Amino acid sequence: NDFHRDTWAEVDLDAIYDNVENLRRLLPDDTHIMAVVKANAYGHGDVQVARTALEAGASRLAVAFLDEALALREKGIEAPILVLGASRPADAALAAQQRIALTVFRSDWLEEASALYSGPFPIHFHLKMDTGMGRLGVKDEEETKRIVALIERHPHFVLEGLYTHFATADEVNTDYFSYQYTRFLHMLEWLPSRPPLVHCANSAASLRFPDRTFNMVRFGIAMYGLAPSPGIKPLLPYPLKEAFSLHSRLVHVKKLQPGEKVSYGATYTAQTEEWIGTIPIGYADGWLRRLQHFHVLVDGQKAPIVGRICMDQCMIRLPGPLPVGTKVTLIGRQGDEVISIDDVARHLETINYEVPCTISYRVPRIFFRHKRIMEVRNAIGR
Amino acid sequence: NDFHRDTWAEVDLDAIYDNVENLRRLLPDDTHIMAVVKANAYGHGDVQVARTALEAGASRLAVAFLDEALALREKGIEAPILVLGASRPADAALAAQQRIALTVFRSDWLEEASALYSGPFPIHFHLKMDTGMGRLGVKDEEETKRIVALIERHPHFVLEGLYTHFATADEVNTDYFSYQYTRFLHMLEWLPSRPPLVHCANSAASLRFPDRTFNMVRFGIAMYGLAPSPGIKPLLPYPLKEAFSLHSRLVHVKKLQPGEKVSYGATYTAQTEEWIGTIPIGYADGWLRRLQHFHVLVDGQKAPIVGRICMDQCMIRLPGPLPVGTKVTLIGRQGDEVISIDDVARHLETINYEVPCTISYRVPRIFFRHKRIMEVRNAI
Ligand SMILES: Cc1ncc(COP(=O)(O)O)c(CNC2CONC2=O)c1O
Ligand SMILES: Cc1ncc(COP(=O)(O)O)c(CNC2CONC2=O)c1O
Repeated sequence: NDFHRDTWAEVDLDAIYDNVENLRRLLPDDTHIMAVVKANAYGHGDVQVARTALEAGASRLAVAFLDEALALREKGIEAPILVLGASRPADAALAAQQRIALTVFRSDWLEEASALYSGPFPIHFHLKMDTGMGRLGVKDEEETKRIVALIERHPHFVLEGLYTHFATADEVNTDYFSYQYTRFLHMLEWLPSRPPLVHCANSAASLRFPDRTFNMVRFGIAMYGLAPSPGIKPLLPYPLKEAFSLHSRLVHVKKLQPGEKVSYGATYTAQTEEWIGTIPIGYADGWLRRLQHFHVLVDGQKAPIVGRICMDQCMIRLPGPLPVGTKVTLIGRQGDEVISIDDVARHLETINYEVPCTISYRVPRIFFRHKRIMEVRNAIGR
Repeated sequence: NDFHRDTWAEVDLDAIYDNVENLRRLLPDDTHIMAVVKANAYGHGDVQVARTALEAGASRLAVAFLDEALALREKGIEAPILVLGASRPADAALAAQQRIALTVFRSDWLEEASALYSGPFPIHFHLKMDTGMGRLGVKDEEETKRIVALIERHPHFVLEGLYTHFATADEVNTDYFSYQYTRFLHMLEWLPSRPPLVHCANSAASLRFPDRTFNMVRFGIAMYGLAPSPGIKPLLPYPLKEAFSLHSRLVHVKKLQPGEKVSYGATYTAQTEEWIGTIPIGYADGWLRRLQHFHVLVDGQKAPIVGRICMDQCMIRLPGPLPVGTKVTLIGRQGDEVISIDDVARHLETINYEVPCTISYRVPRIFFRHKRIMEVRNAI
């Protein structure tokens, strides 16, 4: 695959292998790892991360909605995939044919699906319980038993799993975590029998309490080498390896005289004789306008973004006359200096999860494995 | 195509057709309209918009970088395309072969392209001048002459046009605008002969000063029915139709008791007996976390997003117990109420340009033309 703009993101797949393998070491052998690659693997490349995670010890994959699961199938992934979110009852036949497990949390969904499906493939369900997140999931005993009965009555419906999700597993203070875990324990007793897969842990819960994970963990953010929250960094068992880096190159260089203005709204004004560089990356690439007072790395040094950010490019003050084509690093390391996703996140005033997800389809992803380039993936490519 | 999640964007091509045809009426027969269709047509869909604009009166298209132009070509667009940004001298042969015009602003670029390309297709260049924007462009007299000379000197290099871009055309205060307009008229004299296409205007300057747009207007944001700025709104010649809307459906409804918490960090606490709905859209869809206190529309009413926004989902406080499957409009009209992209931008503390751009590849686009569903575009 190829790309024709000097702006690209690099994804280090060795880092992803390490982050997942260290977890395989940490957890009991009887506990499986479900790698969650929703949102195109948190903006890292769905099938590439999936292939790598399965190599390091993962056995299942999790995705947010049906299309994401189907896309993984079309690219040759044969491992089990669980759709964590909602789906249409009409799509039950397609899920069953493609061996995609579904999350279920209401009986009226099942009422509706028994009526539209009748074999021959089995559909594996994972009952979702709401123990305090308030998102999706059952909350009463009458509804829990209704779902289980409806599943038991259809010969092609199978209850393969049961799970919940924590809202504060990444907080140093475990008070709410405890209420939720205890509630899950109370809620599991409402089932006539334990299905084979009971899971509740996300990255934070499984890295902090490996013995409290039952038989399957849903590993996300930590797989990419990003800490679940600033709170728990020191509580992490093994060092995490950041996998995403973002780069560009100088396409224009020029010296300004005192008084000349730069960019939209002509916000910036040079005061001495300064060198301004232009890079081909803007907000349509996920490098949002709010980052106008941030900086990038040029030739081992910090250089500020100058003026407002444009849709496809932005300007930065240079230390002096640098050659056109000089590599600029937006996220990553250049010498002794480094800009991490948490740094960008802080400036954007968000969590690290939101940063790689926002780097758009427009930006090519170059995959590295064994310290060498594996493949290039340009979404708007030929 | 089709999609398997109840979250989708709707693009009204009729709106885009009207926005272009009205300008086509407002401008002189001699003047071309170059529809700016970069960034997947500002998140509206590149081919679908390019095609609609050409039908409405545009004769040319403009893209940001080479990959966006090659993408239009591969989808059947055969109209002229100008790359507004930079490209590699080594890709000039590809641009030529695919009939893509390139922006040029540095003499060393040409010197390099010349050594690499010998023929046989001609390459049409547009000389970009920097008149106070500080982005791309030539600034001195002898750099201009060197570029012109390098082009004149090569058998397959053709200078088809030259242009500049205004930094403050959307500003009521036209003082920096007049400085740039004047600088341009002056720099045009460093050229021996005025090329066939001279352009300077973006949506703002073309709708504000249509006669001072030489013979080609680059039409962007206004094509999509969005004003360049809130200040320019009551100075525009015709009403713009908004083309983009975003929708979802309730996938869960439940009643919460007081003291019960919602979402990450448990930052929302139910105070009364509330009905809470879950919709399948989150920040990976471009519905950023910062929209946490914003109102969406459900059943003709404003309903707040309650608790933190997740990667693929978020919750809202419902007026009452509504059925699962109820349509929620995030951007658009629900009977009496409307949420415009300008409203979303206000809350995100940005400009409308950024909003449809941010809604991701994950969200399907459904197209309407002649008041009927024309096409569905699902990226994954
Ligand atoms: C049901 C479920 N399990 C596991 C995960 C993995 O979480 P981590 O990447 O922190 O290990 C998620 C992510 N869902 C997200 C993430 O952000 N918002 C969400 O709804 C999830 O929804
Ligand atoms: C060279 C060029 N011409 C015309 C346009 C159209 O602008 P309008 O949408 O206001 O009519 C743009 C968009 N450039 C933008 C828009 O936002 N940031 C940019 O760099 C452009 O870069």
